[PDB]
Amino acid sequence: DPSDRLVPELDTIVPLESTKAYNMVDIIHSVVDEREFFEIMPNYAKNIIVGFARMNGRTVGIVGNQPKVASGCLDINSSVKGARFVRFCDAFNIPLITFVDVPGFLPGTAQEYGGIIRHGAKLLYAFAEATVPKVTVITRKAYGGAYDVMSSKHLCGDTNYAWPTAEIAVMGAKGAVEIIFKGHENVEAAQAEYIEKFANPFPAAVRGFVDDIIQPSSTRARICCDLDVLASKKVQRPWRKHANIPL
Amino acid sequence: YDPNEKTFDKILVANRGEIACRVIRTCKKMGIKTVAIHSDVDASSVHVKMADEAVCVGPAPTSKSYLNMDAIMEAIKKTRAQAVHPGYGFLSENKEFARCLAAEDVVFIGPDTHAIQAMGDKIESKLLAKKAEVNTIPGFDGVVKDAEEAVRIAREIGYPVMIKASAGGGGKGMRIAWDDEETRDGFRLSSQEAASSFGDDRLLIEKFIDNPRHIEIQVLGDKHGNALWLNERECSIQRRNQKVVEEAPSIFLDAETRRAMGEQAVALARAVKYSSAGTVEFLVDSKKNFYFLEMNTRLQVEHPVTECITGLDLVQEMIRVAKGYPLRHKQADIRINGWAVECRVYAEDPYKSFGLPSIGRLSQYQEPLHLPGVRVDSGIQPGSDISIYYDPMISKLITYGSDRTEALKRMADALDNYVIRGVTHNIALLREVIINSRFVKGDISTKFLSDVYPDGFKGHMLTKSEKNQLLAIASSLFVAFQLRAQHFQENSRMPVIKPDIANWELSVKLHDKVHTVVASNNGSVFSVEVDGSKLNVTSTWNLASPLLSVSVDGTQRTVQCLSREAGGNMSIQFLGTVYKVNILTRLAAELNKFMLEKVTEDTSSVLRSPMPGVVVAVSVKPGDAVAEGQEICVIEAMKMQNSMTAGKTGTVKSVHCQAGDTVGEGDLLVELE
Amino acid sequence: ATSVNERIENKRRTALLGGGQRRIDAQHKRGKLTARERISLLLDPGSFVESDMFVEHRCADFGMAADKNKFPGDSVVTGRGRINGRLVYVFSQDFTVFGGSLSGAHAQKICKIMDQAITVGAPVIGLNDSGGARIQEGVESLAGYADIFLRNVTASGVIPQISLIMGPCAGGAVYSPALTDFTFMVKDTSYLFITGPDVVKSVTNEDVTQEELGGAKTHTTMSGVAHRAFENDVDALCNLRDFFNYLPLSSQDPAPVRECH
Ligand SMILES: CCC(=O)SCCNC(=O)CCNC(=O)[C@H](O)C(C)(C)COP(=O)(O)OP(=O)(O)OC[C@H]1O[C@@H](n2cnc3c(N)ncnc32)[C@H](O)[C@@H]1OP(=O)(O)O
Ligand SMILES: Nc1ncnc2c1ncn2[C@@H]1O[C@H](COP(=O)(O)OP(=O)(O)OP(=O)(O)O)[C@@H](O)[C@H]1O
Ligand SMILES: *C(=O)CCCC[C@@H]1SC[C@@H]2NC(=O)N[C@@H]21
Ligand SMILES: [Mg+2]
Repeated sequence: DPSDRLVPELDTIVPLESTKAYNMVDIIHSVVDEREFFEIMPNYAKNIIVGFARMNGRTVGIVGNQPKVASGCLDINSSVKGARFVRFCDAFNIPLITFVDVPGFLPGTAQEYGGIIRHGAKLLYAFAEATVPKVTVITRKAYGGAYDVMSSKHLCGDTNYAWPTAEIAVMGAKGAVEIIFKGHENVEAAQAEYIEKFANPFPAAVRGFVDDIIQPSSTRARICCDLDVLASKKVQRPWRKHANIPL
Repeated sequence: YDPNEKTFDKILVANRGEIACRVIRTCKKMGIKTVAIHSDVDASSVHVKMADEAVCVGPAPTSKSYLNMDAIMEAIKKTRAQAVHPGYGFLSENKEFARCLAAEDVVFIGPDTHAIQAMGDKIESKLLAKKAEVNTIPGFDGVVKDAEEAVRIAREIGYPVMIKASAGGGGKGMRIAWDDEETRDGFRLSSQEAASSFGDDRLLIEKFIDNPRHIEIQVLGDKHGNALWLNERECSIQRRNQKVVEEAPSIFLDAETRRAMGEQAVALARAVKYSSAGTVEFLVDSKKNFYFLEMNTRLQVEHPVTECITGLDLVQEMIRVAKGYPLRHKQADIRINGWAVECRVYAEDPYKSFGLPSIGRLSQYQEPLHLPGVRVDSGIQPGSDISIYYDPMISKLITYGSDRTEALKRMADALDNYVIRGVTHNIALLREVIINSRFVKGDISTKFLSDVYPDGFKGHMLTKSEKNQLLAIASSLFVAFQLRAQHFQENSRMPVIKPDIANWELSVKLHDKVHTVVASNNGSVFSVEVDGSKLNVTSTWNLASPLLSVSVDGTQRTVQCLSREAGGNMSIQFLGTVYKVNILTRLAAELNKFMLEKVTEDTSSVLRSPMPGVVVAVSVKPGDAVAEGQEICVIEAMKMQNSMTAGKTGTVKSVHCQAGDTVGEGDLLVELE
Repeated sequence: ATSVNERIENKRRTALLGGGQRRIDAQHKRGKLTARERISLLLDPGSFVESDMFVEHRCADFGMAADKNKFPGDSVVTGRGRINGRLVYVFSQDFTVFGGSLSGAHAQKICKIMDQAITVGAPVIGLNDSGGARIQEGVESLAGYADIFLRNVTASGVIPQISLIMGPCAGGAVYSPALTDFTFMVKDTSYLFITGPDVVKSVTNEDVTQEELGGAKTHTTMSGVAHRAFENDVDALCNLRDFFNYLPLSSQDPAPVRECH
C-alpha cells in the first residue's frame, strides 16, 4: 500500500448541512493501510472510536468522534475509554492520530451528577501528557473546551490540519450572538456577519492554530509524511515519581 | 471535429448522470460552452464539475428538479444559453416542453413537436406506420371498449393476446392473456393500473409474438429531407422489460433483412418528417419476419455501441442538425466495422428478481480504461452516492473488436478488471450472460433470463477444475498473508526467529463442503495440493491492490479479495462471482469440532425489506393470516415498484411497517408466526 | 513636565478598584469578597508581591477596543506570598471585570505565575470565580484555556495545586480545578457545571436549579468532584491556610515535620 495513495472518496463525505451525520469509520478505513482497522470497545460508548491501525506499516493508535451516535458529543464513558486508550498508546511509543468532530459535552443532570468534569479532565490529561507524536485532523466541528480536549495545537500537538468544512469556534452562532449582542436587537445582520467571519477555519488558521487547510483527498499522504519526520521526536519534562491523574 | 464550422456557443444539458457527461464531452470536443443543471443532492456530481457553470433547479425529487420546467426556463434565461440538449428520459420526449422552448427563442436538439406527438401514443403510431407501408403487429385498430370487446377481438388474432397501455413506458402497463377469462380480468386490471399510474385508461389489444427478438434501427435525419439508417442493434437480454446487454451488429440478421428493415425505418422517418436522431424498434420471430414496435424520438441509451461499428459521434450529428446543417454522409458511406457489445452496470442485487435497487456510497471505484478495446460511459466517481430518486445506473461498458468472439472476450476481461466497492452491482449476472453457451452461439430471445434461470439468478456454477483453481488461489492468498505477517523490522534487542514451516496443512470450507489443502511456497510460486490434485499459482502477491492477477497452471485469472477476517472467513470475487470461503489450519479445524453451534432463529418467520425506499401500499393487518404468493407490501425506489410475497403460510403476529414510511435495507416488516 | 507619573497613579487606583465601586457593592451584596480581599486574607500580612498589574487585554473586536472596555489587571490578580513563612504562588479571578471571563491577558498572567512557581518549586493556589471564556476574544480564550491545562498537567506531581471555587464557574473554567490535586467549595455561593440550567432545559427538557445542578452540596455529597465545603469566604480561607500547613512545597522535599508536644 503506497503511502501517497489519494483518497478522493473523502472529498464529499462531510455533508454541507450541520444537522446531517456521517460515519467516521468510513474515513478511518479510507485513510489507513489496506483499510484494516482493529476497533477497541466497538459496542461500548459508541460516540467515540478508538483502535489500532497501520500507516506505512507502522502501528498507530486512532481516536475519533462519531457524529452518528449522540451527534458526536463527549460523555463519561467515551471520555474514560479514550483516555485509557491514549494513555496505553503513549506508554508504549505508539503514535496517535485524532479525527475531531465534536460540538461539546453531553448536557443533562445525569452527566453532572455522575461527575462528567472528572472524566473530561481524565481525557484532557491523557491527551496533554502524551509525548508520542500526535497528528490531529478536524473534519467538521470543534466547539468550546472540547476542542482543547481533542488534542489541539496548544497541548504540545505536533501537526494539526483542518478540512475546508472545519469550524473552530467558542460556541454556536446563536449563543455567541445572544451573549454578545444582548440588546443590539439586530440579529438579522448579526447572524450573517458571525457565520460569515467565524463559521469557518479562518480564525484558527490566521493565528496558526492549524498548520494548514488541506484537501480531504490528500489526508493520508499528509499523515504518512508527518509520521516519517516525527518518529524521532524527543521531549523533556520535569522529574517526578508520578503525576496525579484525576481518576 | 472541425472547429471552423460555426455552431451554438452555449448549450444547456437538461439531464443528469452519464448522458449529461457524454453530451458535455461532445460539446467540449466541439468547442461549445456548456451549462449544467442539478438538484441539491447532485451538487457534487461529475457533470456539474466537468461543465462550465451550474444551476440548482430544485430539491432532490425529479418532479421538482428535473421535471420542473419553470426552473429550467429561468436557468436558460439567466445563462443565456442558445441551445438545450435533453438527453434521454425526463423531458426529452415532452412535446409541451419543446413547444415552450421554441416559443421565446430557444432551439431544441431533438425532433419537432409534431413528430413527438405522432410517436407519443401507441395507437396513432400503428395507423401512421400502416400508412407508411411498414410491417405492423396484427391486431384491432382503435381503443377496446370493454371486456366483451376484448374477448371477441381475441378470437381472430391468435390464441395468445397482448394487452398494452397507450401511455405506457419503461416496460410497464403490459400483460399477456391466454384464455378468455384471462382477457376479461386483465382488461379491468390493466385499466386500473393505467388509471393509477399513467392516468390515461386507454388500452390496446394486439397479437403476441412467441420467442421474439428485439431489433433496433438507428435513424439520423435532418431538416432537408435526408434520412439514413445506421445499421441495426440487438437488444434482447432484458429483465422487467429493460435491456441490460446489447450488441451493435446482429448475429441473427443477414444483409437483405437488415437492408429491408433499414429501408422501412427510413420510410417511417420520412413519413413522420423526422429531423433528428431516433430509433425504430422491431420484433422478429424465428422465420425472420419483423413487425414494427414503437419509435423513440430521442437519443437511445445504447447508442454508443452503434458508434463503434460506424465511427460516428451521434451527439455531434444531432447538434449539427439542430444548427441547420445537412447530413454529410450518404447511405453508401455507412458500413459495419467489427463488432461491439455493451453492458449496463447497475446498482442492484442480481440475486433478487434479476436486480433490486440498492443504495450506498461508493468507497472505491475503478474502471478498466487501460484494457484493449474498452470504453466506459459513466457519471460516477469515487465518493459518489446512489439515492432513491434516480435511475440506479452506474455505468455503460462497451467493448469492440474485429468479430463477436474478440468483443466478448474483451467484455469478460473488462468485467473482471472493474472495481466497485460500496454498493451491490449486477456484474455477476452480466459476466454470466456473456459466457453462456446459448448467448455465445447466438440463439437468444427476449425471454432469455426467464428460462436460463427459472428459479432466479444463483451465480457462476464452478466446474471441478474451476473449483480446484479457486481453492488453490484462496489457500495461496491465505498463506501469503500469513507469511507477510512475519516480516518485522530489525529490533537489535530481541531478534525475530521466523517460523521455519515447510507445508501448510489447511481445511477449506466452501459452500457446504470441506477440502484438505497442502500448500508450499518457493519464492513467488505456490504449490497447492487440493484433494489429490496438484496446482501451481504464480503472482506478485501484492496484498494491497484491489485487483490480483494470478497464473494457475498457465491460466491467467483476475481475482478480488473483498474482505478478510482473522477467523478465516474470506470473500473472493472470482470469474465475476463472490464466493465465501473459510480457511483454517488442520489443528484449528480439528479443535473447532468441539465448538458449540450458536442459536440462530430465522425460520422464515421474519420478513424484512428486500430493498430500501418508500412504502406505497400495505395490505396486511396484524393477526390476519397469509398464504403463498400473498402480496405483503409495495415499495417504490429508483423509478421501480416492487411488492413482495409472503412465503410459507402463517399468521402475521405484527406489522412493524406502515404506509408512507421510509424503510431501509434489512428492516423488520412482518413477524409472521 | 510630563504626566507619566500621574498616569501611573491613576492606573494603580483604577486597577485596585477592579471593575468599579458599583460592581464591588454588587459583589458584596451577594455575600462574596473581592479578589484582593481574598488574597489579603489568604496570605501573611505584608507579604503579597503582585505581578502584571498593568496588563490589559488586546482584543479589538465588537467594540472591546474602547476606553470603557479596558481594565488594568484584566479580571485576575496574580502574585506570590507567604503562608506561615512558606512561599506560595496565588491567582484570584476578579468577577467584576467582564464577569471574570478568561481572555488572553488573564491566561497569560496565570501561565506566568505557574511557570515561575514550577521554576522555583512552590505550590499554586487558585481562587476561581469566572463565568467562562470571553466570547469576544474568540479562539484566543480557547488557546489560553489549553495553555493553562497543559501547565496544570505538566506540574502535576511536581508541585501541589489547590483550587478554591468561590463563585459561579461555567464552561471551560471547570476543567483546570479538576486537574488540580484538591478542590474546595464555598456553600451557597459557588457553582461548578459545564452547561447552565437554561441549556439543560432547552436540550434535555427538564427543570433544575443552578444550586441543584452545580452547588457545593451536589459536588461534595453525590458527585465526587469537590473535597470539602465551607460556610463562607473567611472560614474557607482560614481552613485553606490550615490545610496548606500540611503539604510540602515540592515533590523534591520530604513531608513537613512540625514541633510536637
Ligand atoms: C470554552 C467554554 C465556553 O465557551 S464558556 C461560555 C460562557 N457560558 C455561559 O453560559 C455564560 C456565562 N455566564 C453565566 O453562565 C451566568 O451569567 C453566571 C455565571 C451564572 C453569572 O451569574 P450571576 O452571579 O447572576 O452574574 P450575572 O448574571 O449578573 O453576570 C454579570 C456579568 O458577567 C458577564 N459575563 C459572564 N460570563 C461572561 C463571558 N464568558 N463573557 C463575557 N461576559 C460574561 C455577563 O456579560 C454579565 O454582564 P452584565 O453585568 O449582566 O451586563
Ligand atoms: N406484441 C408483443 N409481442 C411480444 N412481446 C411484446 C409485444 N409488445 C411488447 N412486447 C414486449 O415488451 C417489451 C417492451 O415493449 P415496448 O418497447 O413497446 O415498451 P415500452 O415500455 O414503451 O418501451 P421503452 O422503454 O423503449 O419506451 C418488448 O421488448 C417485448 O419484449
Ligand atoms: C430518472 O431520474 C432517470 C430516467 C432514466 C431513463 C431510462 S432510460 C430510457 C428509458 N426511457 C424512460 O423514460 N426511462 C428509461
Ligand atoms: Mg421499447
